[PDB]
Amino acid sequence: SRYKDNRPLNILGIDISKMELGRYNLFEVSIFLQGSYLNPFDPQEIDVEGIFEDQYGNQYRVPGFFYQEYKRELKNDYEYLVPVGDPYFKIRFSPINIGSYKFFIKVKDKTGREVSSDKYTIYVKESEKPGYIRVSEKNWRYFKFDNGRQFLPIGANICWATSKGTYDYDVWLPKCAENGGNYFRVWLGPSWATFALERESVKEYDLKNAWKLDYVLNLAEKLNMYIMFCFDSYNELRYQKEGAYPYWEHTPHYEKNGGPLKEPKDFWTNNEMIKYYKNKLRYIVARYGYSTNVFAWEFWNQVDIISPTAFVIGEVKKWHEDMAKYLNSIDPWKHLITTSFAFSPGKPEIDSISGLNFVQTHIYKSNRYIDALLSLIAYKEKYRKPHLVGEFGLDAGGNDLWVDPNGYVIHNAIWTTILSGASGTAMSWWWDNHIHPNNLYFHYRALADFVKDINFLEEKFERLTNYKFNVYNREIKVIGLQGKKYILLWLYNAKEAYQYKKDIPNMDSSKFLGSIELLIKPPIKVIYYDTYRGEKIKELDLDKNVIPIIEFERDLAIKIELL
Repeated sequence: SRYKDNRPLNILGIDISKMELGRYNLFEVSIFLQGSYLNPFDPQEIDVEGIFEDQYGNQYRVPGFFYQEYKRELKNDYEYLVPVGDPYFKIRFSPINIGSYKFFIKVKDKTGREVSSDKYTIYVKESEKPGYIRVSEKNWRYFKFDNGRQFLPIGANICWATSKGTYDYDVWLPKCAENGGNYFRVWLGPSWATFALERESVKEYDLKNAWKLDYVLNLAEKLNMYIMFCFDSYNELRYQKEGAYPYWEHTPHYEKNGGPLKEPKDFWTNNEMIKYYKNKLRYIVARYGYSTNVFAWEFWNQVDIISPTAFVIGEVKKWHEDMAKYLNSIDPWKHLITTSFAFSPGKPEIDSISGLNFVQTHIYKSNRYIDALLSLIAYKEKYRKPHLVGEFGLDAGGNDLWVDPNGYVIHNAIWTTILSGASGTAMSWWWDNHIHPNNLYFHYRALADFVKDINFLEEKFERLTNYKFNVYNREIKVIGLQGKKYILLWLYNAKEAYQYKKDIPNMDSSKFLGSIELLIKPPIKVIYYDTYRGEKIKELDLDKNVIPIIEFERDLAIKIELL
């Protein structure tokens, strides 16, 4: 209990960030106090709250959180954080309505004593921010912002940094954002992770790592990127002898390391662990919940491959139901909630829970992965909620980077997923050793420029069917969406799409390869699109349902507009 206090509860100071701000922007209160508490991360020891009310009478109860300021520096190849000042408490709020708000601070400590502040008034003006990310009510396959515009996630996993820490995100995030990226995922466990909150303990949270997460979230805010926060990874509950990057023996949850658990199975039902996990969720909501740049709360990375001694499907299901209910109940902004599985088909008993707002797939497969992605997307339509292919790669032991230095595998997956009805792109691994050094961002820019001007929420898109190729010299296949106004096609050569040795491909718009006839009524306009240069190649008006296919090397995109 390094942060204990033993004085009569009193507020000693309050600082307010701004008195006027824009819709969905951060309003931050700093509270200096003394009191009696052993653990500032435990609301039973000290409970700080901000009570906000808009001019319509809506009220928000925002938990406060313990904070230490740091100043970052680089010591050669590692980030080092110098503490600045004493730690204190903060409230972070975001107004969803414009107009006036009133608020006050309340504090209670373990003695039962309570103190509070006077009431303060702030004023909120309109802003450009679209709001929080929600499931679309118009098409359950997709996400929207509160303002009704679509959110199509385009990005990759960017889950931790090197020892350079936040300085790596300074490099990776602007490059992603300038190439159409609006999404990434970070890990808040296991204890070695850049943003690990449970670093030394499951009862108290790491203020340096939390500060790094603030920094990265603030950078996302500047770049219009949206983050999935993964709270825990399976490694925490996997024994050394089980392999697959196990970490039980080193995790703070284990009794050997000061935690409450004798074995990982007890994580789901141990009363002390559940209490501390709820405190962690409260801390996460308090510190990050204000942010519209939090796309989703993800409980687990690959919960199915915790130790087999610990995976009890009914208990894991009940825990997800109960924690989703708790997290929603305390999150004033009701961010989306999900969880993930290593097994590509997932676990229906958990994926079907109403408290999980969207489902995911992880898949690492080297052979015929285009067909595997299409099959999994078709299958998970049964859930009638969005589907994110949250991890994707070859099954090559991490050698994707030397088998496919040009990123054709990523290329194939992002086109396949977004034109098959997934909520966004397949999310690659290998951000640090492949995507960045091989400069693969151009693949995402080309795809973003092809999709961004169509409202997917309103096209009534369906996986393409009812087509017939007429092609003689080759084996061409298609992944397609058919909508009320647009038909989006991705064509690929089955004999070239899975070979990765050659340089970037061309196309010849003066030469005819074959045709594809579709069940659509002319007249139509056809745009042919180079998926590597991200450029329109040719445009053609037609009064039949027969689309000529121009010569191309590897793959080609076609945008058809019904007139």
